[PDB]
Parts: sequence; structure tokens; C-alpha cells
Amino acid sequence: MLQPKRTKFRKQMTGHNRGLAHRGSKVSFGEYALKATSRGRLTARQIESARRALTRHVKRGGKIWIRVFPDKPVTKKPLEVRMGKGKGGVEYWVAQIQPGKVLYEIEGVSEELAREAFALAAAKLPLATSFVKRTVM
Amino acid sequence: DFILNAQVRSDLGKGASRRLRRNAGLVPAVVYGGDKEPQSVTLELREIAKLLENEAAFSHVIALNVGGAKETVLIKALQRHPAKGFVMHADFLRVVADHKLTAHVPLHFINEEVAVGVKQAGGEISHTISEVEVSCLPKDLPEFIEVDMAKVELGQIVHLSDLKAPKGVELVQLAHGNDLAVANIHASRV
Amino acid sequence: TRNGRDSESKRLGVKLFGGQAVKAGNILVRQRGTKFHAGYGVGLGKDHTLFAKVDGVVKFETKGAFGRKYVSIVA
RNA sequence: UGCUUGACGAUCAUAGAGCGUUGGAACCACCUGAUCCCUUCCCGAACUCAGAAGUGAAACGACGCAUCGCCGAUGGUAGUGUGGGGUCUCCCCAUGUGAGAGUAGGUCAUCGUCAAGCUC
RNA sequence: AACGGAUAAAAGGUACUCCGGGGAUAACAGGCUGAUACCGCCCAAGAGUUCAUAUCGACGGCGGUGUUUGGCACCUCGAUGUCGGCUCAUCACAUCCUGGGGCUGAAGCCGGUCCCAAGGGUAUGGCUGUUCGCCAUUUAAAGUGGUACGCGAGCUGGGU
RNA sequence: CUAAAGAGUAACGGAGGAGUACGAAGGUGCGCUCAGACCGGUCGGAAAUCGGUCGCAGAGUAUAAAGGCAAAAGCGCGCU
RNA sequence: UCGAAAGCUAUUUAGGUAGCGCCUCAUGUAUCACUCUGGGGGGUAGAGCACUGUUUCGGCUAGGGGGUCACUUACCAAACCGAUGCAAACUCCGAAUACCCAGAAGUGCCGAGCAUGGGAGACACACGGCGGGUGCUAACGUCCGUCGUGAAAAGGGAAACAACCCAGACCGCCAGCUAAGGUCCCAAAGUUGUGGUUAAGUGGUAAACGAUGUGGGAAGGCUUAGACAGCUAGGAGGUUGGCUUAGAAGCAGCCACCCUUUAAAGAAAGCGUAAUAGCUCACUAGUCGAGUCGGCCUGCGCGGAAGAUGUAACG
Ligand SMILES: [Mg+2]
Ligand SMILES: [Mg+2]
Ligand SMILES: [Mg+2]
Ligand SMILES: [Mg+2]
Ligand SMILES: [Mg+2]
Ligand SMILES: [Mg+2]
Ligand SMILES: [Mg+2]
Ligand SMILES: [Mg+2]
Ligand SMILES: [Mg+2]
Ligand SMILES: [Mg+2]
Ligand SMILES: [Mg+2]
Ligand SMILES: [Mg+2]
Ligand SMILES: [Mg+2]
Ligand SMILES: [Mg+2]
Ligand SMILES: [Mg+2]
Ligand SMILES: [Mg+2]
Ligand SMILES: [Mg+2]
Ligand SMILES: [Mg+2]
Ligand SMILES: [Mg+2]
Ligand SMILES: [Mg+2]
Ligand SMILES: [Mg+2]
Ligand SMILES: [Mg+2]
Ligand SMILES: [Mg+2]
Ligand SMILES: [Mg+2]
Ligand SMILES: [Mg+2]
Ligand SMILES: [Mg+2]
Ligand SMILES: [Mg+2]
Ligand SMILES: [Mg+2]
Ligand SMILES: [Mg+2]
Ligand SMILES: [Mg+2]
Ligand SMILES: [Mg+2]
Ligand SMILES: [Mg+2]
Ligand SMILES: [Mg+2]
Ligand SMILES: [Mg+2]
Ligand SMILES: [Mg+2]
Ligand SMILES: [Mg+2]
Ligand SMILES: [Mg+2]
Ligand SMILES: [Mg+2]
Ligand SMILES: [Mg+2]
Ligand SMILES: [Mg+2]
Ligand SMILES: [Mg+2]
Ligand SMILES: [Mg+2]
Repeated sequence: MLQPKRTKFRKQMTGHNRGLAHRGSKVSFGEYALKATSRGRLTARQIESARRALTRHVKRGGKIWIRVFPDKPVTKKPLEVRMGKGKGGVEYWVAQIQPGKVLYEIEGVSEELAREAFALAAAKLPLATSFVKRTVM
Repeated sequence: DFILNAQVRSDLGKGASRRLRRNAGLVPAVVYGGDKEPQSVTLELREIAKLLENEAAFSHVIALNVGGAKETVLIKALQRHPAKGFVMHADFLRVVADHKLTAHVPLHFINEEVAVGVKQAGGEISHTISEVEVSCLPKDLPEFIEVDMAKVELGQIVHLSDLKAPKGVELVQLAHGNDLAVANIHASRV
Repeated sequence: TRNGRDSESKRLGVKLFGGQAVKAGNILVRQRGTKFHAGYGVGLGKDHTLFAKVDGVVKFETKGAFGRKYVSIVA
């Protein structure tokens, strides 16, 4: 389960998610990628589930990159607790996703296999995704 | 094979360029370099997109046709839509036969299914870096550069110094001192 | 263990901007350190207050070998 | 008439760094010695004094070179004031504005006062 | 230091209570919301002798309802009676029986699951104030909810 | 920090400190420049003191953070 | 005639009060606002990685750990190099606006500004937009900033509907023009004109996801050397592949899956036997005679879609 493993601050402001992902939108490293076409949050649990679904399908051969890291801590108020009396305590970690961000990458597999494994991973994810091949410029 | 038709464009700015991509599908573009001043042009989106399916579209000199004024240019940079992926803008560098240019030439890994590591050791080719950048004269601009794996074993790493410049091209990062790892055979992912 | 404290706002910053008429003694900048430095006709206080020593108009300038922003009073 | 050297400035990297070549007539530096002035929490290393045997090695100055650094458009993109709209966590249209990054490229500074020497 | 410091000098109980007020502010019910709850779906590693989808289904994802625990404090404090029982109900369908079907890891008998279907029907006792639950014995079945957790200007008063 | 590039700006919002210290740790004149790394060197070792190169403030600034700091605002000495 | 406030600061204060803010009146006095031009500072949006943290790959390499017990590395890893992301309490950068100042035209309803004084009220705010914290980017939630409205504002529209849209009612008129919103009937005004789309009453409530619904566009593969579909016929050996197995012999389990025969048949998908198996996918021959196949971008639709008094999610 991906986590920053240490941070300067425990808790963060909620913030917003407004960009169009002009960085992280290219297929580096690999040759096929899962690219987010919509906007949202990826929790660590979702990223791991997509990783496992994707890795189990390209069994015995391939290299996979996770280009999404959940570095944003998300707090929750417990049940039967009123408003106020402090923020609340970190529950899980999310990655902010803008349209265009590359989430996963693969190489060493055929394009037909890559599309199959990315469809498996994209069904675990709460975002609209698309399959992209590496491009020259 | 590479022909591109353009029209001189005089309406500039955010609103003008958004109207180009929205109403009458066209691509803003600029031509600079050489000995002339920059020239703002427009291109058909379907025309530039079709040209870019060619793997050599970036390492080959194009013949821009700016309203009847043919001119040899290189596709220097492209701006793509981050989500949809279509081309939003294109930078054309005027190619001059006397002045050296710098371009990113795609790599062609050959002898992949004959490598020592792949068969005798059962490794994976694992393309690390494609798209070497080269500084050469326009006549020496190659369409691609072979990596000719062939004799690569389970621990070998293909560096930038192990390639062969075709005629007179110079690998720019090699000149700086960065021996980039082009590829490496490693053990199969278990 | 918890929070809920803060100190009063110090009302720092530029009090007279470029081209403003100044009298001698007028406070030009309130600052913590020397974000601005004292140029011609400008004094420096204990707390790095920039004040006018002469009458004129404020001139802001960046100059010198260190890239210090200077406050000067010109005629 | 211009150049060279030195001191002080303007400016503060397009001016810097690195590498290489060069200057000793003068200037400057290294240099000689330390009784004298003065100095070392020890040491003439530095500071200081009296000099001119030696040398441009170090430093400094000048010249060259894009290796680094620094500068850097055009176009586009992001954002954004106002008015309007939508599918309204976020966007779009009209109009005004408009980066940062990156790309093409640029840079081995420019100027002033005074003193000495030389040149013409 | 309750740091613009009421006095030099000061803690508690009230179900024995009382006054002035407040729906400016809680408890009930209503409302908004839907984290939670319940119901459904998407993907499908796997279980199922083999076989993902007869029956299930991890890791994850998307909804619906208003339905539990909650959040809020909008109505009511010049008073909107509470839990349970009794009597009498009315509606929904996410159906417990009866009716019609598809698939089945459906031989038959009996089942499992899903679709359609709301016409009618849908226990009596022991214990407990109980709703519930456990137990006994039936039944074709002993449905799940809404109705001020339906119903005290209809009864009860065991609980509170 | 929130705080929306003048100021200000709330929450039982997110984080830390104070209720001191110093007659020198103040004034002035003079002088100096850190941290760290590498190499060489008796005990000596990762790390003590010494020498050299790099280093150019990544140190220091009584104390929390922020903003500053070469005329150093950092360090030493004499006189006060 | 004018016309607020529900703010700041303090308060045994919090639903009270006090100064300031905002209203009014009077007196005095000369400023003020809008815009243009010019001069400023900034560290936000965005961006970025130069610092501080946090990422992910790869290369090179300390150092750590193995085999020696003096040499070499099974295995982790500092630094550096390159690629690659994030940040309210990061910044090498960096707007728009906003704010401060100066000069200038016109307009101020005859004044805006300021000062002094008489009289207050008010210090429970609410919603909507935008920027945020908090909450679940839940609440007609809560807390700030900022603007608009209500408060204290009627009229018209949104069915009804403080806070939304248009517009600010001195009085009268059985005059006209417009705004938002509308024009088949209720109910004033086009059953207007032109060109398309939809068949779902979608319009007139919803997601992931599913689907030969249907319109447009740009490409691609095969194709009168016969494309796709349909129909007929064929679909072989060593060999029962080494081995394993009660029996694997084409498919259960590991590995191989090569070669010839021919217009073609991979050591055989699924119904599935105790192994041969029955059917049969790839492949070909004939017939057939003109299109055919599935991907992309996109407009409008479909399913997903269950609730309680009565149709009841166009009034
Ligand atoms: Mg615009
Ligand atoms: Mg000497
Ligand atoms: Mg020399
Ligand atoms: Mg630049
Ligand atoms: Mg720029
Ligand atoms: Mg007090
Ligand atoms: Mg009693
Ligand atoms: Mg009473
Ligand atoms: Mg109330
Ligand atoms: Mg309640
Ligand atoms: Mg009520
Ligand atoms: Mg009453
Ligand atoms: Mg039903
Ligand atoms: Mg019934
Ligand atoms: Mg009947
Ligand atoms: Mg009973
Ligand atoms: Mg009895
Ligand atoms: Mg009841
Ligand atoms: Mg009653
Ligand atoms: Mg009675
Ligand atoms: Mg501010
Ligand atoms: Mg501001
Ligand atoms: Mg040592
Ligand atoms: Mg050492
Ligand atoms: Mg000090
Ligand atoms: Mg009035
Ligand atoms: Mg008090
Ligand atoms: Mg930002
Ligand atoms: Mg002005
Ligand atoms: Mg009050
Ligand atoms: Mg108040
Ligand atoms: Mg308020
Ligand atoms: Mg409210
Ligand atoms: Mg309220
Ligand atoms: Mg009132
Ligand atoms: Mg109205
Ligand atoms: Mg009406
Ligand atoms: Mg009519
Ligand atoms: Mg008609
Ligand atoms: Mg409808
Ligand atoms: Mg056929
Ligand atoms: Mg639909």
C-alpha cells in the first residue's frame, strides 16, 4: 500500500483539483500506458487493486511502472462525533488525478495483451481512462 | 512523401486560436529559425495528423507549403491535448543546408529475437531509452538508428557509446558525458 | 498538544510607494529584516524600519552586486 | 591621435567560471632582510618597516574559445478582470489581459574620471 | 495567567423546588443530508472434481432507498404525550404462501437462483414491560417496510 | 499557514514557541570568515588536534518560526 | 425628505453595554468618485524543482552482507548521472485583478470629500455567485473573504416559491414601446418561415457499465486474379510426441508442438469418453456475383431505473 512513509505534516487542507495534467501526461519508460481522461482521486487501495489486476494478467514477463503516488493524506471524522473539536485523523492516502495523467505503464508485452490488462485495471479505478501508445514528441 | 500545406495566419491570441480548433478545424503553428523572422501559419488538423502516423515524421525534413511558398522545415515541437491527445500546435524549424540542426531520431531495436540473453538466458530486452537526440547537418539527418542487440547476454547494458552514428551525426548527450543506457537484458519478471 | 494560538498581525509592508511625496521622518517600509535596503536619504531603524531623512519622492531601485532592493528619496 | 599600466567609480553574470596563449621598458606582483616603526593568543604566514639581488613561476592584466553558467524570443498553452452560458467538485463563449516551462537563438561585457609611460 | 485585572476576602446540593425567558438551544416526532445502514449493479483472481458467472465470489468500483446509527439545528419550549400491549387499520413491493415462468452442479420427490406477479392469505403458547429473541407445538405460509418508530380528545399503564 | 501577490480577516482549523537571558552576549576601533568532503599524518578509531585542495554559507546568529545577514547582523581582540 | 445595522474592539462578556464603523440633522470648509495616462510594491492563480520535504524508473558506484578466511561477489544500499511526478505551513519564477500615488476631460442633481457638533438605531443576520478552511469539495451545515439580493423592495418571470432572473412602485389614464420570460388550449402573443435530429412521450430526474438504435465525418483491411455470408466435399504419417499415468493415445498433469505429404489440415476449441472417441473451430476446392469487415471521432436516443393516501419526475 503506497504511502509517503514520512511527511512534514500529518494533515493537509482539502484543496481543489483543477488542472489539465500537462505534466505526467506522456508515456515515458514504457510503451503502452493507462491514461486518465477524467478527473478525480485515486486511493492507495484502488491503485493496489489495479496493480494486482494488471500484473496478474501479464504473468511471466513484462515491466510495469506506477506513475501515480498517493501522497495526499485524507482525514475522517468517526461516527457519532459532532462538527468541530479538531480535524480528525488520517484514514487513507489519495493521488489527485487530472485528465491526461498517465497512471500505469507496461512494456515487454504485446499491444493486444496490454489492452487486455489495462481493461482489467481500469475496472478497479473510479476514473474514465484510455489506452495510449508511446509517441514521438 | 512529406508534404504539408499551410496558410499565413494573422489573428493571434487565446480566443483566435480556440476558434481555429473549434469552428474550422485548424492547427496554429509557427515557423522560425534559419535567417528569416518567425512566421505564424495555420494547418489542417486532419492533414497534420495523417503525416504524424509516419514514424519518420520527426526525423525527416518536411516540405511546408505556406500559400504557394514551399519551404523545407523540421517538426521541432508539438503541443498535444493532455487528455484527448490531438495536436494543438506545431513548431517548424527552418532547415538550412549550412547550419547544423538538432533532432530526436527514433530508435529501431533489431535482432531482438536472436539475442543471447533472450534465448540462451531467457531474459527480456527492456528498451530503456528510445529517441536519441543528434546534432547533424540536414543531409546527414537519419530516419532512425539501429541498436543491433544481437550479442547481448543476461547482464549486459547497452549504453549510448555502443551505438553507431550512421554518417556524420553526433549524439548530443554523449558529447556532454552522459552515457545513457539505451537498453539492458535482465532476468524475466517472475 | 493541540492548536488554537496565533499572534497579532504586525501591519508590516510598504507604506509609501514609488513616486509618492515624502517629508523627513516619514516611515516608508515596515519589515522584519531588510527586504528593502536604505538608499539615499533613507534611514534604518532598530527593527529595520525604513524612514525618510529628507523630503522628496520615493524611488524604489534594485541595484548593486547583491541584487538588493533599495529605497531612496529623490527630488 | 590612440594604446598600455595603476587607482577610484558606473553597472552587477549577455559582465561569471573553465580551458588555452601572452605581458615585465614602466607599473604591479612575487622577492631580499629585519636591527628601526609595527606585528604573531607560536611563526616577518599576514600586518609593518628598509630596500632592489632575482623572476613574471604564483597572482594580476590582456586576448581567444560556447564546456558549464547566465540571458533568451515568436508562436502556443495555463491562469485571469468583466459580461454571459453549461453537463456546474469542473469548464465553455464574447471581450480585455497573459505567464512559467520549453524551443530558435545570444553572451568570453559596456562606460566614466584621474596619474604615469609610450605611440602618432 | 479567567492575563482591560467585579471584592481585601468565597465551594457545593436540589427528584422538595420556584420565577423570568428561549424552539436564539438539547430530548420525541417532522425536515435537510446520506457518512453509516439496507438493497442493487460493474470487473472477475478464485471456489465449484474439470468449468469465472448452477451456486458463490476476494481485491477494488458505481448506484438506489430513506431504512438504522449518525450529522445539522430549519418547525414546535404562551406544551406537537413516551416504549410496549390492546382495538382498528391503510399503503409499498425489495414476495413468506398460493399463481405463471427461465437457468440449474434440474433423473423423480424435494430444492437453489433469477424474472413476472400485491388478488387473497400470512400462528398459538412458556419466559421477559419488552419490540426482539430463545424455546415448545403448529401452518400452505407464520413476509419486509411506510403510515408523528400509524393508532392514549380510542383503551391500557407493565417499562420509561 | 489558513489569508484570495497592499493592510486586515473566523473556526473547539493546521503547526510551534514565550512568561526569559546578557555589565557582556551592549558601544567602538581594529582584524577574521563558516559547515562539509577528500588526501597525508603517533596513540587517533566514522568523528579530537595538524597540513593541503575543493567548498562558497548547504554554517553561525542565547532562544520557536518567519524574514534577514559581506559595511557581514557571524567570529576574535584592545579600550570602554 | 432622508435612511441603516446585524461589523471591529472590550467586557463575570456572549440575546446586555461601550468606543469606532454604518444613518440623520446643523454649521463650517474644499475635497471626493468614475475613466484615461503615468509611477509603484507584492508573491497569490498558474507554473516549477533552484531549496526543504515527498515520488518512480534506469545507469554507475561507495558502504553493508556472501563465498576465502587472503581473493571474488549471491543479496541490500549512500552519493552522483539521466529520465519522471507531487506540496497550505516548498519557491529559481510569476500574472490578471486589487491596492497606493500623481496629472487630466466630462459627468455628479447640485453635489460628491473632510471637520466639528445635536439625535440615533444597530452590534441574532439569511440566501445566491465567486475564493477558501471545516465537514464526506454531505447538509436550507459551520466559519472567513468578496459581490448581489432579502432584511427594509412592491411589479413581471421561474406552476406555487424572502434570498434566483428582469426591473426599483409619487398619483391618475379602458394610450403606446420594451425586459426577463414567452406565443396549440387552459392563458396575452407564430398550429411563423427555412434546414436538420429524435421515436425514446426521450423531451418531461441519475452513474459505473452494456448494446448490429440512429445521423454525420475521417481513415483502414479484403474485393469481378471472385471479397463477406450461406451450401456441398475434403480436413494425412511416422505417432499411441520423450516422460508421467488405473488409462493420455489430439485436448486432464511437466516439457516439445518440429518435418514431409498437398489446393490445406497447429500433436485439436467446446459438447466430452475408460484411451481409441461421435460432432467440429483454423485451412482449402466448388457454388455464389458486389460489396464486405471492425476500429476511430462525433450529434441525438436505449438499458442500467424498486416505495410506501392518488395519476403524482411537462402546472
Ligand atoms: Mg477568454
Ligand atoms: Mg614580505
Ligand atoms: Mg603565467
Ligand atoms: Mg526561458
Ligand atoms: Mg517565457
Ligand atoms: Mg479579559
Ligand atoms: Mg426520592
Ligand atoms: Mg416556569
Ligand atoms: Mg431553531
Ligand atoms: Mg431529531
Ligand atoms: Mg414540527
Ligand atoms: Mg398555542
Ligand atoms: Mg417484483
Ligand atoms: Mg399483502
Ligand atoms: Mg380478478
Ligand atoms: Mg411468544
Ligand atoms: Mg403459567
Ligand atoms: Mg407510533
Ligand atoms: Mg390520538
Ligand atoms: Mg381518556
Ligand atoms: Mg495580505
Ligand atoms: Mg488580496
Ligand atoms: Mg583523520
Ligand atoms: Mg575519513
Ligand atoms: Mg549577535
Ligand atoms: Mg431613498
Ligand atoms: Mg473580568
Ligand atoms: Mg498552484
Ligand atoms: Mg488616482
Ligand atoms: Mg452581542
Ligand atoms: Mg454578532
Ligand atoms: Mg457572517
Ligand atoms: Mg445556514
Ligand atoms: Mg445558521
Ligand atoms: Mg429586523
Ligand atoms: Mg417576483
Ligand atoms: Mg405568479
Ligand atoms: Mg391565446
Ligand atoms: Mg409550423
Ligand atoms: Mg421523462
Ligand atoms: Mg465463402
Ligand atoms: Mg442512459
